[PDB]
Formats: sequence, structure tokens, C-alpha cells
Amino acid sequence: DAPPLTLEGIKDRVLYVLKLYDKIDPEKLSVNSHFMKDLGLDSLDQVEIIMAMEDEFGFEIPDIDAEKLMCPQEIVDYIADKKDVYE
Amino acid sequence: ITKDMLPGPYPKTPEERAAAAKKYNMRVEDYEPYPDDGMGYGDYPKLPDRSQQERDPWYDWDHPDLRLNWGEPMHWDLDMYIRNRVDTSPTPVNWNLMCKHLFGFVAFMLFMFWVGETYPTYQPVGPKQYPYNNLYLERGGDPNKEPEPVVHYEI
Amino acid sequence: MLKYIIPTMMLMPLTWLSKNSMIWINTTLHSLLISLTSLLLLNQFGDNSLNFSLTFFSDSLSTPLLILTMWLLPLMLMASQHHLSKENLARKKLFISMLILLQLFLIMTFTATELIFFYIMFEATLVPTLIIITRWGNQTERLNAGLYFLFYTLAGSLPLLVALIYIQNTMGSLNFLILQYWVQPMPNSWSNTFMWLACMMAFMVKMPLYGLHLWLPKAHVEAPIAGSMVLAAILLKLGGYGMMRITLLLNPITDFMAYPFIMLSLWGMIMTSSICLRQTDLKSLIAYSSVSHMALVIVAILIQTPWSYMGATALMIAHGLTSSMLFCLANSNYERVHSRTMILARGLQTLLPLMAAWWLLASLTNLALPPSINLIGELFVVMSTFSWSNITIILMGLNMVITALYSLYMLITTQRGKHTHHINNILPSFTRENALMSLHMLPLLLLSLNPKIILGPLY
Amino acid sequence: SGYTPDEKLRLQQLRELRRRWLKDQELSPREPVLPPRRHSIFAFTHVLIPVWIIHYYLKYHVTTKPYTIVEKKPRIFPGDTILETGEVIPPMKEFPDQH
Amino acid sequence: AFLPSAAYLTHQQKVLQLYKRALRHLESRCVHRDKYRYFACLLRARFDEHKNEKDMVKATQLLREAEKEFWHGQHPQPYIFPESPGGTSYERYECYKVPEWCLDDWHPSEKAMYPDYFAKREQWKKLRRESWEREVKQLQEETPVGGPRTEALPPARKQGDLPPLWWHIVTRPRERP
Amino acid sequence: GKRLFIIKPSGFY
Amino acid sequence: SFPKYEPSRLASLPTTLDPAEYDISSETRKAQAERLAIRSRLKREYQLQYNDPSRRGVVEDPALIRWTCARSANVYPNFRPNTKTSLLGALFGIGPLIFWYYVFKTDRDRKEKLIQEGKLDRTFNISY
Amino acid sequence: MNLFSSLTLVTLILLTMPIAAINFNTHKFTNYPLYVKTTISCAFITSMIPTMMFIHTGQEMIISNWHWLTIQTLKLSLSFKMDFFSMMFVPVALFVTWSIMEFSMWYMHSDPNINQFFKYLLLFLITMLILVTANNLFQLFIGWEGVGIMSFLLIGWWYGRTDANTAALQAILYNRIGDIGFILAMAWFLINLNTWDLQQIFMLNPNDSNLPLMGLILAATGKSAQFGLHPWLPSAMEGPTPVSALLHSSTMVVAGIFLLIRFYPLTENNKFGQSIMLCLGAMTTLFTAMCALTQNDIKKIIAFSTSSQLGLMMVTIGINQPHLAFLHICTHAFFKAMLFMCSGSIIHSLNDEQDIRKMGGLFKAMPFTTTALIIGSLALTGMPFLTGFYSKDLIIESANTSYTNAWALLMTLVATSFTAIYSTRIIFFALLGQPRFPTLININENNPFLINSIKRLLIGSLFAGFIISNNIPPMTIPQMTMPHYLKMTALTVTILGFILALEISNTTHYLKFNYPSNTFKFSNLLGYYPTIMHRLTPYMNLTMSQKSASSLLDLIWL
Ligand SMILES: CCCCCCCCCCCCCCCCCC(=O)OC[C@H](COP(=O)([O-])OC[C@H](O)COP(=O)([O-])OC[C@H](COC(=O)CCCCCCCCCCCCCCCCC)OC(=O)CCCCCCCCCCCCCCCCC)OC(=O)CCCCCCCCCCCCCCCCC
Ligand SMILES: CCCCCCCCCCCCCCCCCC(=O)OC[C@H](COP(=O)([O-])OCC[N+](C)(C)C)OC(=O)CCCCCCCCCCCCCCCCC
Ligand SMILES: CCCCCCCCCCCCCCCCCC(=O)OC[C@H](COP(=O)(O)OCCN)OC(=O)CCCCCCCCCCCCCCCCC
Repeated sequence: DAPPLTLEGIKDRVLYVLKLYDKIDPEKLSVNSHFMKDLGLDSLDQVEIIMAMEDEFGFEIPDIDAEKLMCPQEIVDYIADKKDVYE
Repeated sequence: ITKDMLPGPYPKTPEERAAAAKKYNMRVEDYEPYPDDGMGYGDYPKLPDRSQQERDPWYDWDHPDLRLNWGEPMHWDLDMYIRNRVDTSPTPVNWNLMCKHLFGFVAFMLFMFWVGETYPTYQPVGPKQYPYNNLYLERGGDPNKEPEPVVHYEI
Repeated sequence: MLKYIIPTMMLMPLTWLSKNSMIWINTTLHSLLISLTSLLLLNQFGDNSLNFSLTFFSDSLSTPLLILTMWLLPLMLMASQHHLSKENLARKKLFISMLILLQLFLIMTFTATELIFFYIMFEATLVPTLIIITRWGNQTERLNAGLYFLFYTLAGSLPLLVALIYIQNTMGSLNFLILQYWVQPMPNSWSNTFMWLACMMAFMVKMPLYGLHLWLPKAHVEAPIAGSMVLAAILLKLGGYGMMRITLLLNPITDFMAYPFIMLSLWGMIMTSSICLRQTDLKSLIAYSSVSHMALVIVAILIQTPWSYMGATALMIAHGLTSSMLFCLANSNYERVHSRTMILARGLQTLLPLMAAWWLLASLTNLALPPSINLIGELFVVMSTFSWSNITIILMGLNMVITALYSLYMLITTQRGKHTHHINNILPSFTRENALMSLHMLPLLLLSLNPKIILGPLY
Repeated sequence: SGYTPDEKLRLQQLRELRRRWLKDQELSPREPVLPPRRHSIFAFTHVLIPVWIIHYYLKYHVTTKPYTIVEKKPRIFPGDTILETGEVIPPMKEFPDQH
Repeated sequence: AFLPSAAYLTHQQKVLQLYKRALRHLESRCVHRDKYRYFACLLRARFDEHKNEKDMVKATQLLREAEKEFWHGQHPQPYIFPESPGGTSYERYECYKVPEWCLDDWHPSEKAMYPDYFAKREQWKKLRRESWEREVKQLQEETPVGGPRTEALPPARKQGDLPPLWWHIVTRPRERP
Repeated sequence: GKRLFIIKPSGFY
Repeated sequence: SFPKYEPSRLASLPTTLDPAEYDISSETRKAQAERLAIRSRLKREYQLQYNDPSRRGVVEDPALIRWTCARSANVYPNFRPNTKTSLLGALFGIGPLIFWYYVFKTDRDRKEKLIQEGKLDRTFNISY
Repeated sequence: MNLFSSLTLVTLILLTMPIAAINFNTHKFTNYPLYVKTTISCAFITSMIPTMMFIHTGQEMIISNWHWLTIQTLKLSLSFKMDFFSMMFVPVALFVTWSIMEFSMWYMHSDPNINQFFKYLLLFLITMLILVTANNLFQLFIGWEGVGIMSFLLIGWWYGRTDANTAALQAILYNRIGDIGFILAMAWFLINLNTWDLQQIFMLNPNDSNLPLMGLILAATGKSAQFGLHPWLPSAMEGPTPVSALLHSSTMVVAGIFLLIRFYPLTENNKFGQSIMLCLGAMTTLFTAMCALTQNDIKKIIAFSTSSQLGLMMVTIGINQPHLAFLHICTHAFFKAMLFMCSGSIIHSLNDEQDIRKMGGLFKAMPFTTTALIIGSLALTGMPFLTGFYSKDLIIESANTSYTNAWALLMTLVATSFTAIYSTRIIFFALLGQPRFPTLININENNPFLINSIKRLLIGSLFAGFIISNNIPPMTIPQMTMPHYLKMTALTVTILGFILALEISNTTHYLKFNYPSNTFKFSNLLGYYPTIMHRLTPYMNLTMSQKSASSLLDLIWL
């Protein structure tokens, strides 16, 4: 039960979610692709992506942090903060 | 702690109100006391009676269980509005509408049980028949007296 | 009783001739030996009280209060020795001398054959308690309590003195043994009404009564730990002992003079228990709990049935042990966080698991968990007051909800929840503190096995 | 907008310190350094010796006292044989059969 | 309303939070996933109908009756995540989150049970105490007159220094002890 | 592997 | 149109349905900024003492000390006996005492009258 | 004789021996939960022999073994009543507790306070078998308050969480309000009958017994979560899953029902007490089953299930059928403990997920859990010749054919339909359909502890009604003659509930979004009863506890 999360695992799962998203092409998506400026998404799309992260990992990101996560690396770093990875 | 951070009497002049609002560590516009009817609250700030359940949970609190900060002037009934106790939080249904639905439901169920007790349902049978003078010696009848004959007949 | 008074007095040369590092050990040892000696008072009989001399006697009412009194001194010496460490040695010996003198006054207050010797020792117990509270109370702010002590002296002990001198002139004696056989009925008259108030109001304030309890959440707060232990454990019970002696002379006028004060207690335990639900101060919460439990003893003495006296003396012994342990738990947190605020240090079961076990056990005895003698006393008082009036069970049972409610709240606030972050001086439990909690609780639990020795003279 | 460069720098520095703390919460292969310290004994210690104790208690201290163990007398039917007496209970009346 | 950094909510933040709460309460209303995904694109269309509204007073009013719409259509018991506040597993392990300073109160016979751990904890505490006065004198020259305006703290500026007010954030207990 | 240290108060006393 | 939410004493109005939350004026900016400033200053004054290694004890909170001193000490010296205080101390002070007095006196007079008339079933009542 | 009383006391002393073991400890344990589970298994085996030699002859007795106190006419002795109720409840309680502890060795394995958990659970078992075997009111009050306090300590197990402490204090509050009535009954029997012993109460047989039976009905209201004092049993799902499985489904919450079944010779000669029990039980079994229709936490739904079954137990006491009510207790223990165990197996498999709206697709993922959940739901609803058929249907077969409050019967039938509704609601949202849980599947159940622990209660939930109802003697006359529309009542109403809730469940796949109705808002916010009274009654206390009590009177005027 309760498997350990790794930055490889969190990275691969966040990118696995974003590669199943029909406004992000899977060939331009990188680990530092900014949502508004580099992938060209809306703040509505950004809220849908953070809600997809909540659907993915089974917890909630609050809105004061959901309004600032603007790359997949910030998502991986935030889940690393809230899950204590690489003990 | 010393005296000039302790509570005092009711603020009458506005400069005493400003000295208290500096003492209680809040804005002078928000600082209102309890009204000086003589009930002994003193110059304590009348906070607007919000339960601590209502607060921001994701906010970085000094006291996370209380949802309270350091130096913040607490509510007067802060022991009462903890999350183990009295809540004032918003509800999906209105307060009076809840009271009306609960009172109508409870009183109507009481009235329907009174109606069903007024009119009881049963079986199309006679009474249950027991031998030996309605079981007189079994039900605690004395052995010296003899009751009336309780005789049942075939049908 | 002179095999107990003389060792208690020999604790004075024992405490003044002891070496400076040895004065706690010697007084604790010899007071524990006196408390072991104190079990010879259990030579009680089903008809006769144990009558030692012209001056001292012991029925089954005075005997458990004597054993609790002689047991309370080593516990007070353990509880009060930490916060007197930086004290002067001579002032420390003065503290121990005032404790010994208070025990000396109490153990011949409870055995007083004659009632004016009871009065002298009864009002003699106030002076070492006063000096202990005001010389070692760590802060003294008594602007309203001076006028209340004046009210205690006016409405209390002085009419008792004039009334006892009047009985001395009328009956010719104040021996309780003689007054068992020379008691006249006290009929309905205004002279006998002021006679009843004079005989009762001193002990009404000593219990305390609701409305007259204004001193007790002050004197418990402004005191050291030994003072609060002896106030909760013994010094309230002088009022109940004195009522159970003096209501022999107050028949049958008590049968219609009890009706105001019974109301003052039956509603009063509804209020003070509710007051414990809104206490910021933990020590004040335990004080109002003591008022809420002594209200039942007031009712049980005033209704004067056998079941009520049995329940009242069992409740007195049980509440003495329980509330003394509650004040000791309150001090075992106050010596760490240096404030009595109950919302300051929370979540202490995360830090002190065995001490939270002691908090749980003292709370369960506080809310009268059966078969503890708290519940036996509570229950017998409730049965007798049901025989008094069948409606009072409501005012009993509602109290028995709120008595549960603040008992676990005191457990939930102090021990459960999230720990306070900015408090980092929470040390582990010293073996002294756990020994103090166990020497409270384990006698209280063993008395559930054999409760017949704490059910008074008419068991 | 996201974070400032100050906030991203602070989160990166705090994240490096946090991962160092969490990695340094690990254990050594010697840790914990501990100080230097019959198939059915359950049914003997927990059952059989308590059955001995409780049988001694009930046989020589409880039933030797009056009315401590009171038992409902056994249910007597027509046709039974009494062991204390030797008396055979007679049967019931013959049945007015219904079927 | 009540936030650590900003003193208010911007209108953009209010729109995003109302959209998120509307979708969450909608998913509570609309349990099945394809059904919620259909109504989720319908609600995304309803939110993108007036995405390009320039008038901030008209957008304020539209947001206000959108809050009335959300309050009229809310679920009574919405899906709260278990470790989210209001959840069933929320703050469950807080009774297991012992603060770190309690390790200082251990007896040396059990401190010797984990020698490498406390031998490293000594230099952790050493790091903290030689970082403290440097980060205090960092904060005293950057804070404006009257105290700091916002609750956010500056980072470590020099190389070798540590960020100010860092020990309880770094050495906080794990969420699953 | 990856055994984690459990911070707890002193159970010695 | 829609049912408007009714606030109550125990059901407060939400932050979203309050109109004054949607104030955009600069005086609300000043009030919110001063509240954020006082809160940030008190937060900083707290966590400089909280994160201090040289302190090992209790960060004393004068708002908490002030709250307890208000709940205990400030009750008598700011009392003024007037119509409101005397009537409310006579309602909840000697009201329910008189109530339970007459209730229990009535029931005990009834029970005594039934006992001295041989009416009350006191058959197996030998514990009392 | 010498076998019966000896093994009777050996069972209780054997249950107390691991408490002495955990209190006399120095080492770290060689699997103390296995030791307690082995002890309770052997205590089950020990208590089987007095039950079998009761089924042989009907042998009941009293063990008044230790004289404790004599208050002048009241000889309080340590007195154990071994009758039909103890002989059927003790093996069922020990069997259920043995399955709960083999469950807990899997479920509570991550808890570092596992020895404290098994200690507290054994303390609960000891206090409960003190309750159900007590011969006087005082020892029964000991067990009564004991299961109340162990309920407190096992609700507030995660004592850092605010909601767990809140629910535990709530449960203590409602139970002490029931204790008002229990102490009222003790007071009445001591004054008017000079006894707390059951034998002198039953032999004197008072006629003016309305007031002690009102006290006992208030006690069962506080204890069995009847209407007015009910919401602590849904609040008490904040504790761990084996706590809610053992205590608050099957063992503790039947003790108010057991208190009223224990006093059946007083209720059978008081029609007013029967009518009040019938009305209160029908009100509770309506209300809690109606609240169960619109909930989404699975522990809440199964707690409303067990409180509706307790209301049905109160109904069948109220028709003067106490032995059918106690057969329903012994029956209900098996499948309701198994339903909580299977729900918690889903919860632990789905990483602490309890909300049914994020479940589904577990028919083939958790096959044994799905099998046992379907068997538990069908035993709950009254599938023919499962265990829940052998009591509950008979309850309806005596609720129709008796001189009954008609509206109580109609609400009993509406409750019988609602049981089928929420049972197939659980099977719909949790087992059927397509998955709704998050993406990292850690679904697993292949531990012999979990599988054997659900397996033995599965054997119970299949065979135990047949075995017990063919091993218990008649104490009433079973009413077996009724018309065919009246014999087929409970089955048809249950199948109508299944059909109505399947139509409700197949209206959820439709692509429509309706505004919430007032019935949905009423039943989802729990009849508005925990929303108002949990705010209003504390408020009117605590302001009155501060303004007038502390500040006005007892600091200024007096
Ligand atoms: C004269 C000879 C008599 C011999 C028999 C003994 C008679 C009773 C004596 C006293 C019994 C209690 C002793 C232990 C409690 C106090 C210390 C403590 O907390 O230890 C924890 C510790 C175990 O915990 P831990 O994990 O190691 O550390 C603590 C944890 O960190 C944190 O702790 P935790 O939270 O994990 O666990 C705490 C837990 C918490 O559990 C609870 O709170 C649950 C308790 C309430 C519900 C269950 C009980 C309900 C009532 C029914 C049972 C009683 C009647 C039964 C009779 C039949 C039915 C009528 O408490 C217990 O487990 C205690 C078990 C006993 C409880 C008794 C009832 C207390 C409730 C309040 C009063 C109720 C009415 C009065 C009862 C009187 C009984 C005689 O125990 C010990 O280390 C034992 C120390 C030695 C004990 C000696 C006992 C005898 C002392 C008397 C000396 C003189 C006579 C010589 C006899 C010597 C015999 C060896
Ligand atoms: C491993 C432990 C077991 C011990 C192993 C070593 C010894 C081997 C076994 C043999 C033991 C010795 C012989 C048997 C014991 C002695 C028998 C005997 O006559 O003893 C005298 C008496 C019997 O009572 P009695 O009737 O003779 O006298 C009572 C005393 N008077 C008359 C004054 C009131 O005492 C005992 O037996 C004590 C043991 C009692 C067991 C139960 C204790 C429960 C405690 C609960 C406290 C609270 C109660 C609340 C509830 C009350 C009711 C509602
Ligand atoms: C068969 C006959 C049936 C008769 C029925 C009629 C009689 C009984 C009437 C109902 C009485 C009980 C209901 C009222 C009190 C309920 C209090 C309670 O349970 O409070 C719970 C509350 C927390 O509840 P909740 O909101 O769910 O919390 C989770 C999220 N916050 O917790 C809190 O807020 C904490 C509050 C702590 C202080 C409590 C103060 C109130 C005390 C109430 C005592 C009531 C005594 C009644 C005595 C009756 C005597 C006859």
C-alpha cells in the first residue's frame, strides 16, 4: 500500500497527463513549457490543468498556489513539496 | 506583560479609542467596543462574531487548529467559536427554512403517530383463549379463593 | 488520637533539625509513616463510635477524612518541592512548618468531641492556609476578596460562635456524645430560624454554596499547589463534616429551612458546571468543578436521609482525591508553560503519553465513571434526592451531562488536537510528577474494591 | 502570472534544504544500535490454570455459601425419570388427534 | 478577502476560483465521468461566452449573478478530497507529527541508539545557529520603515547564506510519519 | 531499505 | 428570480454573496493594505521570536494574555448598576431559583398530603 | 453444573488476561495483536460449551460470586446472569470481535499505536460482556458507561484531528442524555422496589411502571441512536473502520435495544411503553433510512443502515416481540460487521477513499470484497434464506399480524423498501459501472488476514440465521397464519425498493442536469437536525454559561 512518489514518477505522470490534452501538442511539450506564453493556453486552461493534477494525484492544490503554477516543473516541485519525495 | 497593554475602561474620547486600537493591534475604523451599558466587557473589541471554522484553512496560520494568528485580537467568545464547538458557517439551505422544515416534519410525524394510535390495525380474529379459568393460578391468583369460571367453547 | 497528634508535632523538630538537602526526604518519609499509622482508626463498630478520650473521638465519618488528611501531607510535600527550589532554606522550612501545622489543626478538627473545640480548630485551620496562600502564591491581587473574607467573618463563623455559646448555656454541654442523647427538637420560631442560620451559614460558605462560591475560583488561583490541594481535598470538607454534626441539633426545623439552600445548590450545580464550559483558566475550571460537586454534598446533608449521608461522605473522599489530582495535573503543565491558560498548551498527548493517561483517568473519575467512588457517592446522592422529590433527577441528570462535558473538554483541549508550535520547553514527565499522580489515583481506584470504609457512620 | 524571480529563488533554495533534510532523515545499516539483550503453552497458561483457579473458587468458596450460584431447576416433561428419587413421571393424556 | 500575499482577490482570480468551484460542485452533482465531461465542456462554453468582456463593472455584475447561480446550484455535500480540509482523512496524522526539538529531550541511552542521526543533527543545529544572526541582519536592512508590508520573505541573496526564517519550514514533520 | 526515522518524544522517563 | 440566501446569527452570509466584498474603491485598497501591513508586521514579530534558537520557552502572546485578563479581571471594575444590569441580574439571578422552589415545594406538598392520607404507594419503600 | 459456571467465568477472566499482559510489559511485543486475537478465539471456543449445554437443557443460572457492598437493604454482589440472552450474545460477540481483530491486523498495520488500539478494543469487549451479563442495574451501569467511554476513546483515536474529538464528545453528550433516563430507572427501582437486581424487579412485577420504562426508553434512545438522540452514530464514523465495524454497528449500539429486551416482563404488561417504543422505533427507522438514500460517504451510509436496523429492533420490541428483536441482533451482527469490513477494505485499497462518487469498477478488481458486499447487502435487505431473512421478515410477519399502530407499520414498510434502495445504491456506485477513482491503482486484497476475517463472517452471514433459529427454543408463539398479500409483504416491498432504486440509478447515466429538489436538500442535510441543534443548543448554553452565569452573577452581584 501507499507507493512512494519519485520526481521521475511525478514528472512522468504530469507529462503523461499533459500529453493526453488536446490543446498541448506532444512534440512541443517540454519540462519547462510555460502554459500561457510557450504552449499558448488560457488561465481557464491552466485551472483545468491544475484540476487535472488534483484528479491525477488524489489531493487538492489550493487556489493561492493554483494561480501561480505556470510550468510542469513547478507542478513537480509543488508535489515534491507536499509529498516529501527522495527521502 | 505590563499595564499599558492590559484592558481598561470604556473609551469615551477618540484619543483613548486610538490608544486602545493601537493597544489591541488593529485599525481604529474596525475597532468598536461593546456598548457601555455596564455589563463589564470594558474596552475589548467587538469582533463580528465569526466562528473559527469559517476561516481560510489553506492560509499559513500561527495556530492551525484554532485558525488564529499571533498578536491578533481574539474574539471574546474564542473558547466558544473553536472548531470543536459553536459554528456560524454558511449553509446551503436558509436558517428559517431549515427550522420550518424540521418543525413541520417532526410535528407532522407526531400527528400521524397520534392518528395511527387513534385508529389501530389488527387481525379478523377473536381474543386469545387460555384454559384453567384464564390461567388463574398461573397469573398469580391465590389458591384459597376461587374466581369466576372462564369457560371457552368449540367453534 | 494522641498517637497521631504527637508524631505530627514531632515533624516540627524533624523539619527544623534536618540537613538542608534532606528536609524534603525526611518529612515525606515520616509523613508517609504517619499516613500508614492512620489506618488504626478503622477500628469502627456498627453501634458505637471509637471514643478515645474526653477530648477526641472518631466515628466512621471523621475516620476517612482523617486518613485523607494524613495522606495529603506527603503528596503536598512532593507537589510543592519543585517550585521552592530557589527559595531560602529557612523560608522553605517555614512552608513545611505551615503545612505540618495545618495537618495538626485538621486531625484534631475532625476528632473534636466538643463543638467549641471544633470551632477553635476549625477557625484555626484558616491561618496557616492564609499564610501559605499569600506568602507563596506567586502573585497576589485580592482587591475584591478582602471584602468577601469580611463577609465570611460576618455572615459565617461569628454567628456560629454565638450559637455554640448559646447551646453551651442551654444544654449545659457541647459534647456531641451528650448531644446525641440530650437533643431537644428545635421547633418553628424566629429565634430558632436565626439559630439555624447561625449554625449553618459558616459551613455553607466553607462548602461553598452557590452564590457564596465567589472566593473559591480566586483562592484556588492565587495559591501554591499545596494550598490548592488542601483547599480542594480537605478544607471544603470541614463544612460538610460540621453540617453533619450540627444538623443533629437542628431538627425538625431543617425540614423546612433546607428548602431555599437546596434550590441554591440544585440550580447551582447546573450553573457552575456550565461555567466550567466557558473557563479560560484551567485552575478556575477545576475550582468551579469543586463547587459543582460540593453542591450535591450540601443537598445530601440537607435532605438528611441515610443514603444521602453515605453518598455525601463517599463523594467528599472521592472528590478530595480527584480534585487534588486535577490541580496537580494543572500544576504539572503550569511548571512547564508558566501560564494557566488552558488554550495555550494543546495536543500534549503527542508529547507526554503517560501524563495524558493520568489526565484521562482523572477525567474519568471527575465525570463519575463506575465503579469509582465518585460514581458511588454521586449515585447514592441522586437516589436519595429522588426519594426527596422525583423531579430533581432532571436537575441531577442534566448536571451529569454537563459534568461529563467539561471533564472531557479539559481532556480534549489540553491533551488532544494539534500541539502548540511556539512552546518548546515541554520536558518529559519527571518521576516525581508521575509518582504524585499515581499516589492520587491508585488509592482512588483501590477504594472501588472496598468502598464500605468511606460510607460514613450509618453504613 | 506565476511567481516572481525572488519567489522562485526562495522556493528553489528552500526545496534544496528540504530535500537535504529529508534525505538526511535516513537510517544507517547499524541503526538502531540496540543494547545487548513449547508449542501449546497458550492453552496451559491462559486456559487450564485459570480453569483450575475458577473451579477451586466456585467449588470451595462460592457454592459453599448460600444462594450464590442459584440455578434454574431443569425442565421436567411427561415421561421423565427422576435421578434423585427413581420416580417415573407419567405421560400426558391421549391425544384427540387432528390429522 | 483574506490572503497572505495580496490583501484582496483580483477579478481574474475571482473568475478562476468561481470556475474551479463551479466545476468541483458540478462534478459532485454529476458523478459519472463522461456525463461530467460533457457538462464540463458545456460549462466551459458558458464561461467562455463572456471571457472577452472589457467592462469591469459589467463583468463585476456578471460575476455576482454567476455567484448567485453557483449558490443556487451548489451540492449540499460536495466532494472534498480526503486530506483536504473537510475531508475524512484530513489532519489525521497530526497526532503523529512530533516537533523536532523533542529529540533534544531524549535520554542519552536512546540517543546512542541512533549515533549517525544525532551526530548529523548536531551539525544541522550548528548550521541553524550560525545562519540565524546573518539572516536577522539581512531582514533588518531590507524591511521598510513601519514593518514589512506583505508576509512574503526575501530569499538568500549572498552565496553561503541561508534564506531567512527557514528552520521550521525545512525541519517540519513529514505528512506520513 | 530507505528506513525512515520517526521523531517522537522521549519514552525513557 | 433566485431564492436569496438569508443570513442568521448561526448561519452567516458567505463571502461571495456579500456586496461589500466587491468594492473596488481606493479607500478599500487603503484599508486592506493597512490590515495586510498590521498582519504582516505581527507575523514578522512573531516568527522572529519563533525561529530564534536562543529562545527555548513560550512566545508570549499579549493578545491572549489580554483576552484572559478581559475574561477574568475586567468584569467588576467596569460594572455600573443601572436598569439593564439590575433587571438582567434579577431575571436570570433569582428567577429560576423561585421557579424550581415553587415546583419542588408543590410536588413535595402533594406527596406529603398523599402520604398522610394513605394514598402514595410506599409499599416496598424501605430504602430512603 | 460445575462446567457451565466455570467456563462462563473463564471466558471473562481470559478476556481480561491480555490487559494484565499489556500493563505488565517491559519488552517490545512478539505480535500482541495476534496474542489478543488468539485469546479472543479461545474465549469464543470457551463460551461455546455453556451455549451448547444451554441448548441441550435450557440451563440458566446466576453467579452471585462476590459480595461487594450492603447498603442497609441492598446487597450489591458481583452477579452474572447466564440466561438465553447471554448464551446467544456472547458467542456472537466473540466471533464478530475475532473477525474484527484479524481484519485489524491488516487494516491498522500502519498505525504505530497498534498495541494501544488492540488494548482499547479488548477493553471495549470486556465492558460489553460486563453489560450483557450483569444481573443488577449497577454492574450493568458499569458496562454501560464502560462502552460509552471506550466509544469516546475509539472515536477520538486520531486525537489530533478536530472532527474526531468533536464526534467523540458528541457521542458522550448523547449517551449521557440517555444516562439521565438510565439513572431515572435505577432511582425508581431502588425507591419503589428496594432493588437493582433483575430477579426482585421481575418477581415484584410493579404495575405503575410507566416512569421507569420511560427512563429505559430514554436510555435506549441515547444508546441505540433513536430519533432525538441519533446523530452521534453517523458522526462516529470519524473513527477507524474496525471501530465502526465492531462497536458502532453490531456490538455497542445494540445495548439500548438489549436494555429494553432485558426488561421484557415489564414491557409485556405496559401497553404504553410498547406504544412509545413502537412510535420511536418507526420514526427512527423511517428517518435514518431516508437520510441514507442521499449520502455519498460509504461509512455514513452503512451507519444509517445500522441505525435503521436498530429502529426496526425498537419496532419489534414495541409489538411485544423481544426474542425476535434479540434474534435480529444476533443476526444483524454478522452481515453488518461484514459490510463495514468490506467497505473499509475498499477504503484501504483505494488509498483512504470513502466517497462513493469516486469508486466503481470493483466487481472484477476486488472480487472477494464484491462477493461479500453483495452477500451482506442481500442479507440486510431480506433475501430469502440468508441470515437476515430468519429474523427481519418474521418481524414483518409479526408487525402486520398484531394490534399495531398503523402508521408505524406503514413507516416500517417504507423503511424496508429504503433498505433495498441504499443497498443497491452502494452496489451501484461502489461495485458496478466504470471506475471513478484516481489513476495510480494500488488495488489489492490478497492477505490471508483480510480474506479469512471476511470469510468467517461470510459463513456466519450465510448459515448463522438458520443455525441459531433452529437452535433457539420458542419463547412466544410465532404467528404463522395470514393472507397471501400479507405473507408476501416484506419480499414484495423489498423488490419494489430494488426496482425503484434501479430506475433512479439508470436516470443518472442520462445527460441531464436538474436543480436540487427540497426532498434532496432535506435528506442530504440530514433532516436539518444536526445542522440546527448542534449550533443552537450549544449557543444558548455557552452565552448563558458566560454572560449571566460567570460575568453577571458570579463575578459582580453575588
Ligand atoms: C488490592 C489488590 C488489587 C489488585 C488488582 C488491581 C485493582 C486496581 C488497581 C489500579 C488499576 C489501574 C492501574 C493502571 C492505571 C494507572 C497507571 C497507568 O496508567 O499505567 C499505564 C501502563 C500501561 O500503559 P503503557 O503503554 O505502558 O504507558 C502508558 C501509555 O503511554 C498511555 O496510556 P494508554 O492511554 O495507552 O492506556 C491507559 C488506559 C486507558 O484506558 C481507559 O481509560 C479505559 C478505562 C475505562 C473503561 C474500562 C473500564 C470500565 C470499568 C469496568 C472494569 C472494572 C470492574 C470490573 C469488575 C467486573 C465487572 C463489575 O488505562 C488502562 O489501561 C488502565 C487499566 C485499568 C483501568 C481501571 C479503570 C480506570 C477508569 C476510571 C475509573 C473507573 C472506575 C474504577 C475502576 C476500579 C477498578 C478496580 O500501566 C502500567 O505500566 C501498570 C503499572 C502498574 C499498575 C499496578 C496496579 C495496582 C496498583 C495498586 C497497588 C496496591 C495493591 C497491590 C496490587 C498490585 C497489582 C500488580
Ligand atoms: C493469576 C491470578 C489468580 C491467582 C493465582 C494464585 C492463587 C490461586 C487461586 C486460588 C485463590 C484463593 C482461593 C479463592 C479466593 C478466595 C475466596 C473467598 O472466599 O474470598 C473472600 C471474598 C469473597 O466474598 P465474601 O462474600 O466472602 O465476603 C465479602 C466481604 N464482606 C462480607 C465483608 C462484604 O473475596 C473474594 O473472593 C475477592 C475476589 C473477588 C473477585 C472479583 C473482584 C472484582 C473487583 C471489582 C471491583 C469493583 C466491583 C464493582 C461491581 C460490584 C457488583 C455490582
Ligand atoms: C424517548 C424520548 C426522546 C426525547 C427527545 C427529546 C429530549 C432530547 C432533546 C435533544 C437533546 C440533544 C440535542 C441538543 C444538544 C446537542 C449537542 C451536540 O451534539 O453538539 C454537537 C456539536 C458538534 O456537532 P457537529 O456540528 O455535527 O460537528 C461536526 C462539525 N462541526 O458539538 C458542539 O457544538 C460542542 C458543544 C459543547 C457544549 C455543549 C452545550 C450543550 C449541552 C446540551 C445538554 C442537553 C441536556 C438535555 C437534558 C434533558 C433532561 C430531560
